[PDB]
Amino acid sequence: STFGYVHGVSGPVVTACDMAGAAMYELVRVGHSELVGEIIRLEGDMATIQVYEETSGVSVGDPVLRTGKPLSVELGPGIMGAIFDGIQRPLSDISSQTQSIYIPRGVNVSALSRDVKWDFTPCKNLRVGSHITGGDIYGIVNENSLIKHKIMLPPRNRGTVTYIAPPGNYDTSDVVLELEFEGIKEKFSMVQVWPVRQVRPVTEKLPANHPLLTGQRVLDALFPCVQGGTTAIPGAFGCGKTVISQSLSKYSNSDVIIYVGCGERGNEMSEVLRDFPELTMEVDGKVESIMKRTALVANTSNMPVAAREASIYTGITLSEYFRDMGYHVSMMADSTSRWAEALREISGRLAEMPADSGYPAYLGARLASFYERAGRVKCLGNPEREGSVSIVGAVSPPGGDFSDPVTSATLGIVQVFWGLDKKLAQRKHFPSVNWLISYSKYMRALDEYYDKHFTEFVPLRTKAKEILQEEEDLAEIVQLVGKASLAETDKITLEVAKLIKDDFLQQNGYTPYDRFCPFYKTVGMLSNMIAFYDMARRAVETTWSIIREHMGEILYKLSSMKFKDPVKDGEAKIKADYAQLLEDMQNAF
Amino acid sequence: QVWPVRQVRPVTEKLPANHPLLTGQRVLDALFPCVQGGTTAIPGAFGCGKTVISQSLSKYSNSDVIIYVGCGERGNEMSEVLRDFPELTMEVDGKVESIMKRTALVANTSNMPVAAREASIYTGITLSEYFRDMGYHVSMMADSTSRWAEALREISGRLAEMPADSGYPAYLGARLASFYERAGRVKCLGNPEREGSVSIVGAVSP
Amino acid sequence: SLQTSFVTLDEAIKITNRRVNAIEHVIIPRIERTLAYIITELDEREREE
Amino acid sequence: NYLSQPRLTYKTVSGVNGPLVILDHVKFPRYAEIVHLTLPDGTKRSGQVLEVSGSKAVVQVFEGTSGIDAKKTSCEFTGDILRTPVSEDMLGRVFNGSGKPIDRGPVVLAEDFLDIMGQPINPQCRIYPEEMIQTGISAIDGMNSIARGQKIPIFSAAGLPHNEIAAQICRQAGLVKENFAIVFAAMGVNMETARFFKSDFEENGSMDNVCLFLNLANDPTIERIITPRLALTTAEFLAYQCEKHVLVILTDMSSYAEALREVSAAREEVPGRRGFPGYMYTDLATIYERAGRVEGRNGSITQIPILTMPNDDITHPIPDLTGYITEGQIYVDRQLHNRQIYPPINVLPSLSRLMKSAIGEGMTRKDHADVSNQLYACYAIGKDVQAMKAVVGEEALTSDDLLYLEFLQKFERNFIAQGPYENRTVYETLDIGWQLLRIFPKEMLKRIPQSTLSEFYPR
Ligand SMILES: Nc1ncnc2c1ncn2[C@@H]1O[C@H](COP(=O)(O)OP(=O)(O)O)[C@@H](O)[C@H]1O
Ligand SMILES: [Mg+2]
Repeated sequence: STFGYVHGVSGPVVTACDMAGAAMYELVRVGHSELVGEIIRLEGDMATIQVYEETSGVSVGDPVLRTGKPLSVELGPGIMGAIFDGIQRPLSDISSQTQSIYIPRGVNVSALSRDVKWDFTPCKNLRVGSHITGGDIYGIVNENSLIKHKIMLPPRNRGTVTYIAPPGNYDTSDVVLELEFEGIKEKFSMVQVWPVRQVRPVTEKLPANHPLLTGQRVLDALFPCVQGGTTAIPGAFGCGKTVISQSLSKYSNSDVIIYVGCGERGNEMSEVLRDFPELTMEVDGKVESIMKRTALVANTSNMPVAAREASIYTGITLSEYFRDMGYHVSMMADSTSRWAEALREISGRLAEMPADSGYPAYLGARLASFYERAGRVKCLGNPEREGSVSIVGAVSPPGGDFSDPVTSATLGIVQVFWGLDKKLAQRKHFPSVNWLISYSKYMRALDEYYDKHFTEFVPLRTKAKEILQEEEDLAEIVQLVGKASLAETDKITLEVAKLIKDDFLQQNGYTPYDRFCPFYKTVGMLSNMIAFYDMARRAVETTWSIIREHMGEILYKLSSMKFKDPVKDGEAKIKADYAQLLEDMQNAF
Repeated sequence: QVWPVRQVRPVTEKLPANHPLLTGQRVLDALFPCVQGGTTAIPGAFGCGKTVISQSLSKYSNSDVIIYVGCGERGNEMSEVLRDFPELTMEVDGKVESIMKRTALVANTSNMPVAAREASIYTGITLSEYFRDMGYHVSMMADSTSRWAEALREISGRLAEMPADSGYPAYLGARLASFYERAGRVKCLGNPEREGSVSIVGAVSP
Repeated sequence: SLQTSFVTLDEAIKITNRRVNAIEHVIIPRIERTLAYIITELDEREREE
Repeated sequence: NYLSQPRLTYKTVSGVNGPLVILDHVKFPRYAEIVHLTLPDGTKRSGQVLEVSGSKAVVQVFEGTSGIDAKKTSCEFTGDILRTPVSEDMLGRVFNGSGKPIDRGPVVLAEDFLDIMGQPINPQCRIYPEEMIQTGISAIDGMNSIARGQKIPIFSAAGLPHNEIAAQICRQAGLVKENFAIVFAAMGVNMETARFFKSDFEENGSMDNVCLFLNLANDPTIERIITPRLALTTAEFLAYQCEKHVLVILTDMSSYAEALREVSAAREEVPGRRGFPGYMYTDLATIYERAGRVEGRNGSITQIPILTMPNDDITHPIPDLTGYITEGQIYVDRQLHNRQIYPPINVLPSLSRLMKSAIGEGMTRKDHADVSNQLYACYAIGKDVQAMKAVVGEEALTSDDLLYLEFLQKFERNFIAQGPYENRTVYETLDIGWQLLRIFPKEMLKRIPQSTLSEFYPR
């Protein structure tokens, strides 16, 4: 058979009859308006289908058109700069086609439009008659100035080439490759369809070593993240959340940036959809938009709840598709707490047993099966490239408490936790990344790369963290006892800790010279702030009062190192060399 | 003789309990004393010592015969019993004899099937009531009665019975009442006119 | 006059500093882990229902 | 002896909801039977029969029902229960969660086929563990000493270094003064957790006897049920049928029971506390009580299962039910991890029930049973005193309790804190323990009688 009939609708669920050769978790199209559903139980000849849209006006006898596929994404050119929802309907194309301000709920508009033509080029030694396996880079499509959309083979099939396309412009419906297998030659276009719940196959997993240069100084030095890693941040109303998200898109070492807004809000989603197309990227040449390497999954709370459950899996599948080309993908999911509310709605719909505070039994399993899709990993194929997927997943716990069935399940899986604080945003301490509760499990991996590339860095981090923990312990006794009873070796730690909290940790994102400091500057300012701290140890154990008044120009040199403008690149290292020896003069005095 | 385990043994008439059960512990004998023919419950979490009260009672009480029902217990804790019991001798008539000659074990460990936890409780209390009728003063230690309750929950879950508070069936408190009420100091049936007693000391694992 | 006011103040500010910390360490954490027990025991009745 | 009838193949599925497939018109179905599902695209899935009623048989596939058709799928009934191929060459290799090789290797040649559920040991022929394992850690060997054949879990949480102290007790496991075959079940672990255990066993050269079973988080949750079952029936083979001392490491046992809750909630079974099934105590005890040693054999099996308690709660259904089956636990804490102690082992909720038979004159020496109770008592009083100086003041305590302050800062830094590769002997541990009791007077050590105070306290 090819159609089924409805035989009854009792809410979101449609128990469709005449469905004998249908599979589980397969997508159908219910009714005359073709409402998208999902087969969820299959009782012999009848299948019950939960429908993603509003079942209203559905008759008994309406055609249930089965697709034979599960919830899958269309992967191909036309995906950078596009805006989808959780089930991948192009929201920018659906407003031009219909000229309306709503989503008409009967719209099967394709995710990649078949009208735009793309310049395809073959793989140039991919001859006719050559054997090819799944994951091989088959062609290259110049989608933008930045993104070379490498057409690949799907990992399911395999064969020998019988026809390749000549280099030119083609649609996403044109036949580009024919492959001969034992039985029948298969042909397919530039677009491949892959299910969102199924992890992309890959050759072998690799440990992550290269760090993510986020650009912020507290993130790149104290609590570093690697490309191929898992990060979590608190998702509160205002601490630094949109600031860290836009700095990750603007000034990271990552080739594409996807952003999954997952069931967010009414007007917080429109803040993202208006500000991201007007951001700017600093390429070697002239300034370009950030939207040439960006793909958004925009999903509000008004949208279907089974699209908000699938918005996380839609994003990570787009993350794994651009991973397979050889790029370094970084994924920002905001937030994973609103996604877990969608799991509680689907489980509450099917009357599933509530395991932990309402949330179903498989909450910790779906979170484990999502963060494990991120990693630096060698892709399938013969050209032998390497890619990565980083995941920064926001967590929005109730009341800012970190004891929650979603929060505690997240912090047991993620390795980096940049703890953004509300009270630090009250004092305008920007960025608001707290350093007491934050951590990073990615130090050892990083420790390899920092002895091939920076060398004198690690011990610098260890003592700088030793200063900040000893500062908080000392600051308790300042109000109880007083600063006049404190020892001479301790009070020099307190002033340099205040020097770290203003020069190193505080970083103004609007002050031009501070938008994207690269690395040596980060090793630069800390090499002078702790050598000053180490030289002050023997200078005290040889008077703290005479050094504080006489170093007021030398301390002003340390308090002004953050103004090394980007017209000063090699010169900044020379000023870092000369400002150190001015400290070396005044040590003997 | 063959006697069904779910049937209470007939007997002439029940008697009030007058003589105490000397466990050997000081807090047990002084503040919260037990009689022979009484019912005792030992709740407590893991690592509190619910078997050290059970082993010191089976070694050093005043009871003629001792039975020990391991109901959902550990496998090593019944092997612990049959090691140091044949070497611990006690003196009754000026002669020394090990306490394994008055001990009988009903071992159903937690690895063993769950429906036998119901059968191991009724097996013991039938052996406890059997040596009651000879005129001996029997003391029974059930460990644990909470595993018998977890057995009744798992059986009634298969029959789709409706549950009482926290999963357990509605007849849970009737099974426990029909087991603790088989204890007591009581004049046995028969012409030589002897008297016996059954003490039940049941560990609970909340 | 300042001597006898000084010596009776710190022996009356020690008894206030203990009454604050006895609230902060003994009374407030005892109520808060009682309130955590109310929440999980009420969630366990909702699964039974 | 051997099943020689050809297996039947049914295309007669009648219902599929959740992980359960309902097959109709089966002729004499069998409980706990293993089956093989052939999908309409050709991928093969295995499954156990969890309920049979007349002609109907309810199976559950291990890899999930995503894509199982009604007209085109074909299930083939293997006529026996789930038996794994076990061998002596099933050692030195790494396997997945289900049954299959990982390191580009062959399938095992199957010296015999053992049922993965096993069968319980008769308590009459099960000998009590007596000899002590020296693990090289003072918090383990000194206060909560384990025996060879003892089940003892590591009670941990998320983020604490439980994997680091798991690899430490594997390198340093030895008898108190012919190696331990380690079988390792990795369940629901991260990739960096599996790479840590792989690169540690391939570092110390012990990988000629490691039986590592890895089951990552991307692998399905129903295969986590049979993962300790296969990891313990090879350890049963190596110890009771091949005469070899086996150390079994189960991690994470929280990932076992969270996977056990998903299958129970899908079968609509009766829940216990926090949604976990009522038979969770039995299912935890059918993989815990498969340990110890038997009388006629010279091999043994000891179990150290690692589990992370949710939200640091020891009254959660995971560490409570494993505390009722096992023989004492090891409690790695969080508040001692912030102070950069490498084993953050709070010894107060730690216990070893078989430690008493493993200490003494013939086992280590005379003062082991006595210094461990005194180090426990001075740590218990001094920690309650620590909750008094934080609420009243650091100066207004009893003069004896300032020595309890000086004991605790020397206990947590010198006794338990030893480093990732330092392996102290048991005689080194009691010598360090007497140094910390030296700061107390002779008559405040109440739990030690006056006899052995004379031989050890003046030194
Ligand atoms: N009277 C005692 N003297 C010394 N130690 C004891 C005593 N009673 C109990 N213990 C200790 O308590 C531990 C737990 O005993 P156990 O009976 O197993 O508690 P539970 O059965 O409730 O789990 C024992 O291993 C032992 O070390
Ligand atoms: Mg016990």
